[PDB]
Amino acid sequence: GALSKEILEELQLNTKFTEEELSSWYQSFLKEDPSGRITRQEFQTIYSKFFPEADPKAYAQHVFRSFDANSDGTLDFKEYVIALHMTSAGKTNQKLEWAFSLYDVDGNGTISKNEVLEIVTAIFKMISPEDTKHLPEDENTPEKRAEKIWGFFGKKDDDKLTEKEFIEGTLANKEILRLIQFEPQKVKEKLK
Ligand SMILES: [Ca+2]
Repeated sequence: GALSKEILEELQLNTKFTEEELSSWYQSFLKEDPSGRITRQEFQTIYSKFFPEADPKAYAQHVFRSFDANSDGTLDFKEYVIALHMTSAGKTNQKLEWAFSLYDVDGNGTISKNEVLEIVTAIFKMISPEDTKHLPEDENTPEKRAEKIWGFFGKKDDDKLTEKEFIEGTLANKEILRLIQFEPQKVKEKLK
């Protein structure tokens, strides 16, 4: 029941659901997954089903990991609902702390150049083959996009990017926001 309250607590104005609606979704969730827990592979299946034009396995794995920096174990209903909101609802700039957790692949508290490339590659694979030709030349491969992000942050190859700086840059430089953007529809849309 009151798992819905803590979901609302953590999404706040990001929510697309009332407490009653979340409880309804939860009861349906329990019919299909009675433990109230979903594994990474079950989570990946949701994205595979709903992004048929793409190759969403890596993306879904990184989103799952954003909760804990762990590929093992499960998400509960709260984390599952929050995950779907992060990928698919609301405004990117209301998600910046979560975005830091997405990009900090190993969970060590800072983002490295390789981590940016890993996440940018996973997001890139969410784009349909048809759409990637609308990409600007200097943003049309994962390497180009990740290096542009790293350059906008003023970083050398072995530098570390902190949460403070990530939040600042993603707020202030709209090119950084556009390039780190992780919601597939928003990448698609801005492209078009
Ligand atoms: Ca890291």
